Amino acid sequence: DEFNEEDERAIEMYRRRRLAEWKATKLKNKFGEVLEISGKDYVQEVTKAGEGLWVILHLY
Amino acid sequence: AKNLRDIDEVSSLLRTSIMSKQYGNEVFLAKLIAQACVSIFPDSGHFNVD
Amino acid sequence: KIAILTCPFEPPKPKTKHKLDVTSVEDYKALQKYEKEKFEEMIQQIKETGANLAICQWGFDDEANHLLLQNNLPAVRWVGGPEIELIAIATGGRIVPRF
Amino acid sequence: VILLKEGTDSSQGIPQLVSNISACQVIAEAVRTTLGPRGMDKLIVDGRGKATISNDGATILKLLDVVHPAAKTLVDIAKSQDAEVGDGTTSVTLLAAEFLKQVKPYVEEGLHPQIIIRAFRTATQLAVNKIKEIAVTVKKADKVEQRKLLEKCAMTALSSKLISQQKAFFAKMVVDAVMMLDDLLQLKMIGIKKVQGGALEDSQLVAGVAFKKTFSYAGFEMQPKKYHNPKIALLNVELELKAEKDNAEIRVHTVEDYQAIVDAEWNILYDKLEKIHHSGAKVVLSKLPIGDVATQYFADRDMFCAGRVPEEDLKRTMMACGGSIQTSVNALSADVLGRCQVFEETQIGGERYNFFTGCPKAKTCTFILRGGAEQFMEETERSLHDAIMIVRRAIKNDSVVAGGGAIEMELSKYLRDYSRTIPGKQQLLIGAYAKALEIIPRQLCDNAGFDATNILNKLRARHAQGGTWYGVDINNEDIADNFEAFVWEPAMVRINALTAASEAACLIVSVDETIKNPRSTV
Repeated sequence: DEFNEEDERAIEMYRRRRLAEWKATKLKNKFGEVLEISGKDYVQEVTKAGEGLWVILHLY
Repeated sequence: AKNLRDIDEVSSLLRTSIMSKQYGNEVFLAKLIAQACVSIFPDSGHFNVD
Repeated sequence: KIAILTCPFEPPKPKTKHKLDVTSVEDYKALQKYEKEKFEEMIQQIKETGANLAICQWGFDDEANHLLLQNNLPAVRWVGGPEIELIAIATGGRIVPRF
Repeated sequence: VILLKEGTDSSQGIPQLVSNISACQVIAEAVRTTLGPRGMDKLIVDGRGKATISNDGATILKLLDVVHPAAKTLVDIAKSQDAEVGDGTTSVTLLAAEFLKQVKPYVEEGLHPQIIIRAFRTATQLAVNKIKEIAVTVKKADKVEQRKLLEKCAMTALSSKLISQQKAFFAKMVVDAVMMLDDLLQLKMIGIKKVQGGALEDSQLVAGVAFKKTFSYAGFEMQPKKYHNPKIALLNVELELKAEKDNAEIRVHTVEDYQAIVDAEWNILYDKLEKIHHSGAKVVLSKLPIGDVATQYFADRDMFCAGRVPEEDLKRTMMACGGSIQTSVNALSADVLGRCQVFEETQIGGERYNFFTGCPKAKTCTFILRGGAEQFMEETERSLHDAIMIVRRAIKNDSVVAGGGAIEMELSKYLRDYSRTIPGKQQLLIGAYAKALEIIPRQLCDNAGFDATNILNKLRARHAQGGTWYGVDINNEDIADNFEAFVWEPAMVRINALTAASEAACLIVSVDETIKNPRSTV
């Protein structure tokens, strides 16, 4: 229900870009459990938490 | 063209394409190109510009 | 007479992602015993070594606060780093990293 | 229908090249006074307010930007010379500019790029051969004379740069600084610590290696700040409570296992500490942070620890001290360990610099220069870099040429007297080349506000048939054999100068027309 002709040049190229996108996005799925670190280390994650990664710093 | 293998023949031939550039020096580039191409050509059955 | 600590008064957690599997009410009582004995052994260690004053860099919990109180051993907590460093310098003692 | 896309244009023929020559002269005059011992300095201001001040012409040309093709050629040639030599960039840019100026009127009458290009190239070739043939050298191979002439060439470099009261002082300083280096002549093993306060004369040379003490947590100031023969271990390992490989997971079932695991982590830490301590080293350095527990342990064990050290610092540490970088401690032995006779955390102008000297091996140095301005210290450091470059090039080929404009007049005279046998328009154009070859001493004289015409006349008369090596002094304002004044600079600078000059001349004279896109890509 999507195929009329396949030029195999830009469309295989589309598979290539799509698979690169998929590997890039699924290589980052490492989280999913909110964690309880201690205040002793606190300086080490307020600053040494990775650049380019958002940190939702919840306090309660 | 006889062989496409000897160095002096390469100089004499390709210099003709070379006059379109660098009117003030010819033989130097001829030496460079002839040495490089004679080194690189397998001389048997095939070639790629790459 | 003072001892200088850089650690809180609480069952520490390791730096690695740790998962303690609990499947029995016996493990529940084991956890309860573990926390209570940890607090009491911390108190025994500190009060036993022969000091009167305690100082905590990163604070600690009110349970250990009352344990220090009714043990009649004065203590302080939540002090800046170089402040503690100069305190140890002046008193001539040593900052013990852990119990 | 328009043949080409709307918005474009093009200038052609004589008008185009005339505009290009004009641009060349406009950009050239912007540095008309920089070179020379009496040089007069310029400033630039950027939109960030980071005003920059320099008198070295190439850097100046980078500080400025154009959109003209010829001026872009000039600035890129300045880049090339600076990366090649690093001195006289003013001289090369200027000289090409007046060649183009001197040839400007020749386009209005019958003359073609062919003859002028051939004349330029052949004259450049002959003059480069002259450079090679009459370049002066020690030809002595003894280290005393070698060192002496290195310092003389250094002060020659300073004979057009900013400072003039510390010429021999800094020349000997840098010559020794490089003589405590290997034959690799690596450009990463030269530490530079700009120090606030302190006189310009107070700039010094650390025989060992010093650097800045990075931030440390509590528990410091109990460590012994002095040792009479410490041993150094060069690490790249972390001494902080960390998970194993950031992906390890722990699955236990009772509190006893939990306690065992945490105490086991502590045991890993303390076992690394035991390995370090029992290894015998007295100091540890690394890129990696040192946990407060390790610092408290080493203070309790009277040992110095420091982490988060930049790589180049550690590289200098290995290259001078004689140790070896470690990523592991399990195989720590004597051969890995470094060794020095002096460690101290000294105070140099309100700062905390860690000093490690007493190392019998020394293949890197860390300059400690003193001053009161970030910009003036930066300019002095830039001149130091220039001196480093000049000596590093010259240290290979110990053949030089006298500065002070003597050699330029020598070559101008050679071209002139030889340009009487060559025929026709080639002869006339080569004579124009030679006449353009007569400005740099004139520009030096007019930089100091001197009657350059008279000075050039007298020096030409003296050069003709009364001896060579006659330069212009500025404190004496006269002409004499100033080669024996020892203002001597390398000759590969001259050869590269001629190469770039011929390149530029033949390039811009080859210009005929340019089409300009509507540049919608903005």
